[PDB]
Amino acid sequence: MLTDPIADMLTRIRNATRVYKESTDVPASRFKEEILRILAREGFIKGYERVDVDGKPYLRVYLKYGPRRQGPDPRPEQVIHHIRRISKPGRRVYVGVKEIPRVRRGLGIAILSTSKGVLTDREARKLGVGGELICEVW
Amino acid sequence: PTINQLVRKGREKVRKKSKVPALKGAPFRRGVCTVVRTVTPKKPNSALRKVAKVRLTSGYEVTAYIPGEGHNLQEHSVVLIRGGRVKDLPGVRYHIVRGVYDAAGVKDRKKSRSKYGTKKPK
Amino acid sequence: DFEEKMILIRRTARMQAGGRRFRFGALVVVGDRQGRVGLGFGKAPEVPLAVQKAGYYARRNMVEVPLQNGTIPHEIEVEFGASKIVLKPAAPGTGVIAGAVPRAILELAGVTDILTKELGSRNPINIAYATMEALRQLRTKADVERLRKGE
Amino acid sequence: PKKVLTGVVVSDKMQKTVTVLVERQFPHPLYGKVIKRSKKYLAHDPEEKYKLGDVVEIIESRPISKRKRFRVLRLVESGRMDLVEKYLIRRQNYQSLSK
Amino acid sequence: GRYIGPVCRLCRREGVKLYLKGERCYSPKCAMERRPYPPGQHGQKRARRPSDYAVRLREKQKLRRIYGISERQFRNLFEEASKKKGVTGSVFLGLLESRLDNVVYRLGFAVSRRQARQLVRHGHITVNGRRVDLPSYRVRPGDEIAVAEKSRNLELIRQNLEAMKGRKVGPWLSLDVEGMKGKFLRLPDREDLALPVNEQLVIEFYSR
RNA sequence: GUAAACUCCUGAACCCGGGACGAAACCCCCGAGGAGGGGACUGACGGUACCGGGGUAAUAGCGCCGGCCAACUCCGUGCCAGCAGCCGCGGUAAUACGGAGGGCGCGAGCGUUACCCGGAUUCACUGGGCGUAAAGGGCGUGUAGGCGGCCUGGGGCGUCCCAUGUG
RNA sequence: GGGAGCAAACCGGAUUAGAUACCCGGGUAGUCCACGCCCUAAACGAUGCGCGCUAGGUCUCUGGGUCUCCUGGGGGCCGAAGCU
Ligand SMILES: [Mg+2]
Ligand SMILES: [Mg+2]
Ligand SMILES: [Mg+2]
Ligand SMILES: [Mg+2]
Ligand SMILES: [Mg+2]
Ligand SMILES: [Mg+2]
Ligand SMILES: [Mg+2]
Ligand SMILES: [Mg+2]
Ligand SMILES: [Mg+2]
Ligand SMILES: [Mg+2]
Ligand SMILES: [Mg+2]
Ligand SMILES: [Mg+2]
Ligand SMILES: [Mg+2]
Ligand SMILES: [Mg+2]
Ligand SMILES: [Mg+2]
Ligand SMILES: [Mg+2]
Ligand SMILES: [Mg+2]
Ligand SMILES: [Mg+2]
Ligand SMILES: [Mg+2]
Ligand SMILES: [Mg+2]
Ligand SMILES: [Mg+2]
Ligand SMILES: [Mg+2]
Ligand SMILES: [Mg+2]
Ligand SMILES: [Mg+2]
Ligand SMILES: [Mg+2]
Ligand SMILES: [Mg+2]
Ligand SMILES: [Mg+2]
Ligand SMILES: [Mg+2]
Ligand SMILES: [Mg+2]
Ligand SMILES: [Mg+2]
Ligand SMILES: [Mg+2]
Ligand SMILES: [Mg+2]
Ligand SMILES: [Mg+2]
Ligand SMILES: [Mg+2]
Ligand SMILES: [Mg+2]
Ligand SMILES: [Mg+2]
Ligand SMILES: [Mg+2]
Ligand SMILES: [Mg+2]
Ligand SMILES: [Mg+2]
Ligand SMILES: [Mg+2]
Ligand SMILES: [Mg+2]
Ligand SMILES: [Mg+2]
Ligand SMILES: [Mg+2]
Ligand SMILES: [Mg+2]
Ligand SMILES: [Mg+2]
Ligand SMILES: [Mg+2]
Ligand SMILES: [Mg+2]
Ligand SMILES: [Mg+2]
Ligand SMILES: [Mg+2]
Ligand SMILES: [Mg+2]
Ligand SMILES: [Mg+2]
Ligand SMILES: [Mg+2]
Ligand SMILES: [Mg+2]
Ligand SMILES: [Mg+2]
Ligand SMILES: [Mg+2]
Ligand SMILES: [Mg+2]
Ligand SMILES: [Mg+2]
Ligand SMILES: [Mg+2]
Ligand SMILES: [Mg+2]
Ligand SMILES: [Mg+2]
Ligand SMILES: [Mg+2]
Ligand SMILES: [Mg+2]
Ligand SMILES: [Mg+2]
Ligand SMILES: [Mg+2]
Ligand SMILES: [Mg+2]
Ligand SMILES: [Mg+2]
Ligand SMILES: [Mg+2]
Ligand SMILES: [Mg+2]
Ligand SMILES: [Mg+2]
Ligand SMILES: [Mg+2]
Ligand SMILES: [Mg+2]
Ligand SMILES: [Mg+2]
Ligand SMILES: [Mg+2]
Ligand SMILES: [Mg+2]
Ligand SMILES: [Mg+2]
Ligand SMILES: [Mg+2]
Ligand SMILES: [Mg+2]
Ligand SMILES: [Mg+2]
Ligand SMILES: [Mg+2]
Ligand SMILES: [Mg+2]
Ligand SMILES: [Mg+2]
Ligand SMILES: [Mg+2]
Ligand SMILES: [Mg+2]
Ligand SMILES: [Mg+2]
Ligand SMILES: [Mg+2]
Ligand SMILES: [Mg+2]
Ligand SMILES: [Mg+2]
Ligand SMILES: [Mg+2]
Ligand SMILES: [Mg+2]
Ligand SMILES: [Mg+2]
Ligand SMILES: [Mg+2]
Ligand SMILES: [Mg+2]
Ligand SMILES: [Mg+2]
Ligand SMILES: [Mg+2]
Ligand SMILES: [Mg+2]
Ligand SMILES: [Mg+2]
Ligand SMILES: [Mg+2]
Ligand SMILES: [Mg+2]
Ligand SMILES: [Mg+2]
Ligand SMILES: [Mg+2]
Ligand SMILES: [Mg+2]
Ligand SMILES: [Mg+2]
Ligand SMILES: [Mg+2]
Ligand SMILES: [Mg+2]
Ligand SMILES: [Mg+2]
Ligand SMILES: [Mg+2]
Ligand SMILES: [Mg+2]
Ligand SMILES: [Mg+2]
Ligand SMILES: [Mg+2]
Ligand SMILES: [Mg+2]
Ligand SMILES: [Mg+2]
Ligand SMILES: [Mg+2]
Ligand SMILES: [Mg+2]
Ligand SMILES: [Mg+2]
Ligand SMILES: [Mg+2]
Ligand SMILES: [Mg+2]
Ligand SMILES: [Mg+2]
Ligand SMILES: [Zn+2]
Repeated sequence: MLTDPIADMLTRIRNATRVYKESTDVPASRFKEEILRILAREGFIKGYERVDVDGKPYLRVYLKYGPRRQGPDPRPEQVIHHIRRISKPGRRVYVGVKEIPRVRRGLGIAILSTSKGVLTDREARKLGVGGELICEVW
Repeated sequence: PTINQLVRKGREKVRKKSKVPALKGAPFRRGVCTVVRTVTPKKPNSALRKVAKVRLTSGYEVTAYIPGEGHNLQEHSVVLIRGGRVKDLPGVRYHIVRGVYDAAGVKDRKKSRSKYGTKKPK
Repeated sequence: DFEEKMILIRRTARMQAGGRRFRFGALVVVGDRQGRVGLGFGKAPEVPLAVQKAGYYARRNMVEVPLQNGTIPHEIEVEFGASKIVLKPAAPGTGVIAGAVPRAILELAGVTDILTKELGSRNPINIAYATMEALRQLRTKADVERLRKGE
Repeated sequence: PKKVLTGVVVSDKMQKTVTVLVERQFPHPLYGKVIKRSKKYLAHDPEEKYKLGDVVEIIESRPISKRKRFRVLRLVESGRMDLVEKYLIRRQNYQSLSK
Repeated sequence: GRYIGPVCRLCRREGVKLYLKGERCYSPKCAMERRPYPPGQHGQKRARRPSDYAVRLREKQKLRRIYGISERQFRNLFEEASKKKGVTGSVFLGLLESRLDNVVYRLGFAVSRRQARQLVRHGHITVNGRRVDLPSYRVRPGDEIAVAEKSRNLELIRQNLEAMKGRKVGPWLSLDVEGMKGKFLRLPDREDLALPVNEQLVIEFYSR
């Protein structure tokens, strides 16, 4: 039935990266695109494209990964060490401009859905607006 | 427990109970001795300790310890109760305040005399 | 060469007909106070030999620390299975506020300004490992934009 | 000023009066989750023109009776028994609680 | 009421040389250099490993003994040093050297930080042409810390000030051996001060 | 333990002289009973604050010293007397009882009891859990409630920004 | 209402210091059926239900398809990552 597609997607990106997949898919959505756009446009994923799976609209997300490491377990670096949905359906999270988190002292990001559109944490403070704290990445 | 569960049932506020019902939440409680005695201590240790039942102005009747070597409490001695458990003596929740009322301080004691109502000597 | 210091020493045991033979444990940190830090744990039938072994094993497992002027680049909530620790940066003149363990580590790390808290198990040994793995995961805007570079 | 709110009529049995049920929502003080809550109001209807299942707008007004302190302002949309049923069913279940 | 009593025992405990007294502490002993070990029946016994608390404590008491100031006062400052924006560590030292009785010592008018207080209470001091006897006084920047009118001619004052000339003192201080005046140029500074105490240690101690 | 004595230096207390601010308006003439101007009265505190002169070295306690937790030795005592916030100490060799020496910590205060928050991340929103440690309902059906897929448009309740009022 | 076998309780034998038991010889309610109550359990995977996502190897039950195999639905084991 799916309760929340967004957290699913984030989870699909998360479980994908843990194994170092080249890319995975996820059902299409105007909204989901925006999250990927900002996600890739911030250097977390290579990009995406509206692929097709049995006439079913999906968005194939191309993953990014660090270089190989030295020593035991050359498990490469992650480009997304931490992805997590904030405002859940079980409890929506809305914020005023002031409240927006600093996320990992600037290093991190945090998508917000707002009446200006979807935009990262710094962007919100930039054009001075607040909205649903969708999630955050770093 | 899901947020919704929390919205409904909520969290259970702790509430603790007074380790010492000296009543009135008072720091001290006057009372009259009634059974000056001598009880054996708990399991690990051994040495007949000095205790006394007291009828308090708070209505209750409780046992309390007598600090220091030797004392001067008889059946009708008035005394001031301090409160402070004794791991050795099960059931004793209070302490006699030496040097107040019919309670006498320790005779000829140089160290920590304050904890026993003993003036400083010459 | 480096500043040597240990968190704890402990005597364990092991039953055996007629009695109980002992070993000693030694949790030791080593640091330059400029970035290099490491932690070792060695066991040996006597204390001194135990501290030495710990000192040795310690000098092995080293790690750099991206100190941004006495402080840390960014906070982190690393959980070492049972134990959990939280590092968090702070302005100068704050000092290192932490438990006996991370205190010993962060100090030899050349850190001087950072607030912390030991949530979960307080076990020294695991709290130690937790702090290490914690530092091992710190990053700077460099390494970061370096990964979001992929050039 | 002179507060005004919207709700469905859930009673018309009274003379020149109707009971209006108004919901309202707001984030939980400690848990955030937008939670619902509602309340019945006795409204003054000097013609019983408004009937069961009507969604309306009642306005803070001069005291008409012990409980009546709002006059019905205007009909929002007629016929919505579906909502009335929810409120009536909510009641029905109360029977299944006592002992 | 301040310390009073055997001070050189402090020299010995903190292990460091505490320059409280005048001549002596430069002679062949601040008490030290004859008994570098701590007081008491022991002291000269195999020293015991010190706890984090031992350290944060002593390094704190060492700074307090230095200014020979009360615990209540010392503390009310540290907290006041926190409210103020600016490195609380250095700032706290800042509020310390701004302390009047101390100004008098750093301006050389007195042989000791303690005889400095004495001179102060007895009123031998002035600040912008106004007598002051409260060692506590927070000396603002740009203040005529001069000797009292009456006080000028006096065995000690003359003697101390006499000995003082030539000896350039305090980067943030301006001694005028002429009229026996002096000025609090500005709040001191991190390196302008030198003291056997890592201030960060005191910060860590007052976290508890 | 520079601790004392001793040497020198300053001068709390005490004595003497001076001695307030707080008090300008009411009221009275000039003007007009207005605006303006001018004139005078009133101090409980108090001979107090404060200024000036003379001027004596001039109270120190209380807690603690086994680990937490800064601070160790001698003697007495022998599961006795007693200690104790928890862990625990005492049964001839006690830094834990009692005294002393010394030490540590605060200081006109020091300790004790009571109470509140903290630590307690141990009611966990921040920020906890439920295979074996406390914890999944014996299993279903279903009511209210809570929650809900992709696209287009209207409204703008939630949400968000601004100004303004209030705070 | 039914009652062959078995069998709490019960009686006897044995064992033992005792044996109100384990073993033996007997034996009733019950166990069986109808209708109606009772509603508990180590009612245990000691693991709530639904959905999506994250290596594979092998074993088996059952469907579909020209079929050293491919593709659904169950039942076990071994085990990536990961969790503990
Ligand atoms: Mg779409
Ligand atoms: Mg959250
Ligand atoms: Mg309740
Ligand atoms: Mg207690
Ligand atoms: Mg009394
Ligand atoms: Mg006393
Ligand atoms: Mg070991
Ligand atoms: Mg070796
Ligand atoms: Mg090795
Ligand atoms: Mg983990
Ligand atoms: Mg592990
Ligand atoms: Mg865990
Ligand atoms: Mg910490
Ligand atoms: Mg903690
Ligand atoms: Mg609102
Ligand atoms: Mg209601
Ligand atoms: Mg009425
Ligand atoms: Mg009426
Ligand atoms: Mg019923
Ligand atoms: Mg009920
Ligand atoms: Mg009933
Ligand atoms: Mg009833
Ligand atoms: Mg106080
Ligand atoms: Mg004068
Ligand atoms: Mg604090
Ligand atoms: Mg704190
Ligand atoms: Mg003499
Ligand atoms: Mg002289
Ligand atoms: Mg003389
Ligand atoms: Mg004079
Ligand atoms: Mg006087
Ligand atoms: Mg006079
Ligand atoms: Mg006069
Ligand atoms: Mg007036
Ligand atoms: Mg006038
Ligand atoms: Mg008047
Ligand atoms: Mg006239
Ligand atoms: Mg007139
Ligand atoms: Mg006038
Ligand atoms: Mg007068
Ligand atoms: Mg008078
Ligand atoms: Mg006079
Ligand atoms: Mg004299
Ligand atoms: Mg004297
Ligand atoms: Mg003298
Ligand atoms: Mg004492
Ligand atoms: Mg104490
Ligand atoms: Mg000790
Ligand atoms: Mg102790
Ligand atoms: Mg201690
Ligand atoms: Mg204590
Ligand atoms: Mg005896
Ligand atoms: Mg003896
Ligand atoms: Mg002995
Ligand atoms: Mg012994
Ligand atoms: Mg002793
Ligand atoms: Mg002593
Ligand atoms: Mg105090
Ligand atoms: Mg007190
Ligand atoms: Mg209360
Ligand atoms: Mg509490
Ligand atoms: Mg705790
Ligand atoms: Mg606790
Ligand atoms: Mg609890
Ligand atoms: Mg806890
Ligand atoms: Mg809560
Ligand atoms: Mg827990
Ligand atoms: Mg269980
Ligand atoms: Mg179950
Ligand atoms: Mg159960
Ligand atoms: Mg059960
Ligand atoms: Mg049941
Ligand atoms: Mg039904
Ligand atoms: Mg039902
Ligand atoms: Mg529903
Ligand atoms: Mg939706
Ligand atoms: Mg809905
Ligand atoms: Mg479309
Ligand atoms: Mg849409
Ligand atoms: Mg359309
Ligand atoms: Mg819409
Ligand atoms: Mg709106
Ligand atoms: Mg605007
Ligand atoms: Mg605003
Ligand atoms: Mg406003
Ligand atoms: Mg305003
Ligand atoms: Mg405003
Ligand atoms: Mg205001
Ligand atoms: Mg038959
Ligand atoms: Mg029959
Ligand atoms: Mg039968
Ligand atoms: Mg049979
Ligand atoms: Mg029979
Ligand atoms: Mg027979
Ligand atoms: Mg039998
Ligand atoms: Mg037998
Ligand atoms: Mg028998
Ligand atoms: Mg029988
Ligand atoms: Mg039968
Ligand atoms: Mg029966
Ligand atoms: Mg059958
Ligand atoms: Mg039949
Ligand atoms: Mg039949
Ligand atoms: Mg029945
Ligand atoms: Mg049954
Ligand atoms: Mg049950
Ligand atoms: Mg089973
Ligand atoms: Mg399950
Ligand atoms: Mg399931
Ligand atoms: Mg395969
Ligand atoms: Mg096989
Ligand atoms: Mg088949
Ligand atoms: Mg085919
Ligand atoms: Mg099955
Ligand atoms: Mg089966
Ligand atoms: Mg299988
Ligand atoms: Mg594994
Ligand atoms: Zn000296």
